[PDB]
Amino acid sequence: GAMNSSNYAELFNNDIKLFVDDTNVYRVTVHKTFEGNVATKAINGCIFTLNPKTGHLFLKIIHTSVWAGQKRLSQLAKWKTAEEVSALVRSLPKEEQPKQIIVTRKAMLDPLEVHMLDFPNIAIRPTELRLPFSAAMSIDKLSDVVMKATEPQMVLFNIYDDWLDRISSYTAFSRLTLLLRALKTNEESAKMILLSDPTITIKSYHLWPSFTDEQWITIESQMRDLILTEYGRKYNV
Amino acid sequence: MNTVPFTSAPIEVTIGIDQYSFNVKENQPFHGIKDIPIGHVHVIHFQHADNSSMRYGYWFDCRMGNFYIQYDPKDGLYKMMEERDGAKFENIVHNFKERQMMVSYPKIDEDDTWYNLTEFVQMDKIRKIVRKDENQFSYVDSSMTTVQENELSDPAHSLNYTVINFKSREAIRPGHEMEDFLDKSYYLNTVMLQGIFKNSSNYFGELQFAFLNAMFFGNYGSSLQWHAMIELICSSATVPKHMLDKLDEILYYQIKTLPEQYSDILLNERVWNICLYSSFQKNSLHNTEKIMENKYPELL
Ligand SMILES: O=C(O)[C@@H](c1ccc(Cl)cc1)N1CCOCC1
Repeated sequence: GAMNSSNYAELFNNDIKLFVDDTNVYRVTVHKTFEGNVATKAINGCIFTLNPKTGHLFLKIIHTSVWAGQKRLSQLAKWKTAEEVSALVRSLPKEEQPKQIIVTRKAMLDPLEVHMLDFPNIAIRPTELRLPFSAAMSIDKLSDVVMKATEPQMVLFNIYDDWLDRISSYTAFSRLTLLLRALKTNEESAKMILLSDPTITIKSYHLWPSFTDEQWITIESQMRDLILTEYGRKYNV
Repeated sequence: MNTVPFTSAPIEVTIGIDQYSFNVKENQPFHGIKDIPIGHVHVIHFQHADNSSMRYGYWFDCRMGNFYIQYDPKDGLYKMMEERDGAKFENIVHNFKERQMMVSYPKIDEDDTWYNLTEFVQMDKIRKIVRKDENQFSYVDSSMTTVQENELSDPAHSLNYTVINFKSREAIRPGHEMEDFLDKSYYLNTVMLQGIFKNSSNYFGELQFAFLNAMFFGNYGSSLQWHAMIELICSSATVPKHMLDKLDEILYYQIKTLPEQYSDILLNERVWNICLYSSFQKNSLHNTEKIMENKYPELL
């Protein structure tokens, strides 16, 4: 069935699962042609495949060459995503293969299901959560590796840095979704919050700054205020 | 012309034969239907006046034997049987005709409806979908399930239609996932037509048989099969031209014959809107689209 607020703790149990977000696979800039028509130019994209329990992020970089000479790119993008996820599962040892794959957008269900016919025991599920994974390209080090890529490439990250040494997966995912929701609602402000204090640095092998437990509470509170601020700016409340 | 005599009519029942329906009262002096056109399969079907649960009936071809109906008070239904003694059968039929106890099959001469609904239906193929090999006729009813329904429970009483499933390894070639899911031509032409059915005529025979079981018995699994076989053709970008033109004729006569009052349960809104307006063959079913739009515009 579909994943939602009631079975939310299922994300952090011991059954391997992956979230797949395809919202940054096919990315374009829209522009005017010399003749005054409109055209698109693709830029590099990425599939965001995440184990919410461990923080392991399988970032498949989608190079613009994969669109060359193809039609109906937004539809192809869903099937290309499904093909790459299937190839990732086949590459993993049996005991690391997921038992469930949760897609963040319902249009991914049929493409992924068809590509995974060989894995009838892997459940493909939608979700009613509105997860902010599109904002992954607001993380500077992920954006940088995507834009610099000159060929298809898979890059592995832990999107929780070392947090699981100190907090639970449930709390780590809550933090990540709050960070990503903030970066999605007001990227500039969110980044300002995250970096205002220059004495707190991002280790070379990490994505986010090395906050103490106390400083994370402060940060998390600032991100809530940002989200509430934008919500009032938007709705005039 | 041929005859299906009845031993008697002990219980009140609506008897239908092909697309026709009529009433027999409890212990009315009824002894069968005569003047049945040779050359076609036929279906004789029943709905008891006192329990409309279970429509049931028999597919048969009079060229294959002499058949009659006899009520069984233990099992509670009108049963078809074969009479092997041909002299006895002619004698029985001649006497009931002389007593004019047989109702006359009302085949209007201008009418090709039954031919058009059964053009590709052959008794030998019916007998593979409905397995009961000691008889030359085939029993079907409201509640019988299909092989595919039982996969998702008595197998002996099942409808063994050809399983169609658009998200199955049979439908989808490894490495052509997107191609094959969006254009079913491989599955239609190589898997089904070349591989399983051998030719378009056997494919159309199963499709027509499925429609007729849906309409006459309200058999839900047959309705599912009829729609699946339509959608497989309509969702294929490459279909022989002769199949498309025939499909349009087939569906036209099926829509024309459908009771208006049953359209709500026998017609799947999604399949028909997809086939007529979205599919590859959206422009290849002119007659079917015209009748659907004039007769059931609500569905669309
Ligand atoms: O519809 C018809 O033409 C006749 C009819 C149908 C089937 C048989 Cl085998 C015989 C006669 N009906 C009779 C009852 O109701 C009037 C019409």
